[PDB]
Amino acid sequence: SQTSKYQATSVVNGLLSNLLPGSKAQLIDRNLKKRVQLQNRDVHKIKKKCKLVKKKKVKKHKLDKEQLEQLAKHQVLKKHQH
Amino acid sequence: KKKSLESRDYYDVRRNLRLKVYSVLDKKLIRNIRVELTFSCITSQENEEASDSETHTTEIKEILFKVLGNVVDEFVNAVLPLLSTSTNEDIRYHLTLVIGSKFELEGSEAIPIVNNVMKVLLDRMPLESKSVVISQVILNTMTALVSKYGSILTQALTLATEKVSSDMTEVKISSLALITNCVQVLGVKSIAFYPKIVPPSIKLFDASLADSSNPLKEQLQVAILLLFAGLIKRIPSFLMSNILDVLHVIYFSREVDSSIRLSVISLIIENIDLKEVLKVLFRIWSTEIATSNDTVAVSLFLSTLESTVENIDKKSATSQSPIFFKLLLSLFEFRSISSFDNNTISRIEASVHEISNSYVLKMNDKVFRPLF
RNA sequence: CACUAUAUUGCCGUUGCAUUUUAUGGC
Repeated sequence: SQTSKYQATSVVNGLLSNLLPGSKAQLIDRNLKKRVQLQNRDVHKIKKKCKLVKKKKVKKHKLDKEQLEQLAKHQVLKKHQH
Repeated sequence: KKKSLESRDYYDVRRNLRLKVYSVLDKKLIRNIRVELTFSCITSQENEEASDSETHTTEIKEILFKVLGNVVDEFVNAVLPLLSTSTNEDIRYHLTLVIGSKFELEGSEAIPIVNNVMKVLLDRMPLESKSVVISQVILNTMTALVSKYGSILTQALTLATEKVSSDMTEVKISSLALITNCVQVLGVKSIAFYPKIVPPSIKLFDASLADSSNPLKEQLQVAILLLFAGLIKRIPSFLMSNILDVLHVIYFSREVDSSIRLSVISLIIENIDLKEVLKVLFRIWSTEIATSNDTVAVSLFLSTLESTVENIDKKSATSQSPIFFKLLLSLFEFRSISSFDNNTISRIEASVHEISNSYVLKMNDKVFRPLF
């Protein structure tokens, strides 16, 4: 429930700086060895994408609130000069 | 809203709340503000009664959204003197789950507001100690605040997380305090609280080894591995000789997923001890990482060898060459000792022969004559 | 080759089980 949701939230917050996804044992060993080759990923690029998205939402909220404060200053100067 | 709550159709009340949200959603209250303490307390009592009535679910969420929009200066100054005045723990937990989301959307200008509210949140975390849900919510909120950003507040939050981690002995509280210690280690990687990684290994890794299916090891061991890797990534040379228990936990972490464990091993490989890994891998290769025989650390032992054999071997490895060929002899000798899945043993022997060929290419002419 | 051994149709309409089974007609 909420415990599992907060646990997954803290896990994803910890792994946000990890950027990872989420019996034929010779095949398992070879797959785990080739996963070291596949581990040369574009995690810096996807982190730049997420950071630019966060910067975009931050600039959007800051510009909207600053325009709201400008309208507040216009209304307060209007009600003052009245 | 309190009159409707003291009265309590339900869909009629939900339509009344949705009409209230569509009527109220502001800048009128902002132009009234910019008396003021009375307006803060009035909107705070309005929000507290709103959460007491709403703690048609989307209509209640829209009503709470209008209340949070009209009532993070206002959201911080309302709860800063009313974090104790929020009476019920359910209303307190809902207010804490809303306050972090409303606060961590915009920042980087007003540091001192959070820097003087962090002591208040840490005192609310120390006072509300018998409410584990509020404790974990305060842990997540303080970790997000330290990721957003104060030395006294940093030390207070770090000490509260260390006390919530060392004597935790509870699954969710320990996992939440480990995240707070991890985010504090990312923010202020202080040498103080030295009893941090030595407590985390022998506490959490041994607890995850003792609890097989009772506790959430899929929620515990991954965060334990991320904390153990982040501590050594922050303080590199402070754990340049204490890396063996970290590698043991990251290798024998059967609860940790494959890509997460491989990424943690790669981070520990590109981390500290560029020469002191050859004196470190031999004890695990002898005793620890070769007695499992359940493929888990068997996939990673040759990878941990190949990391220092193909990314770190140098003149320091030529100076420490005796333990290198010693580990090569032990690996080439342990083939019949690894008495399970002989085709995979031949695959691991091929990998050991390739890593031994890389080590022989790294070893020079005079350095390997007694080794010959 | 020796191993390791991993445990009816692109869509739509059908006989028929003591899940398969089975031959039809729309793109």
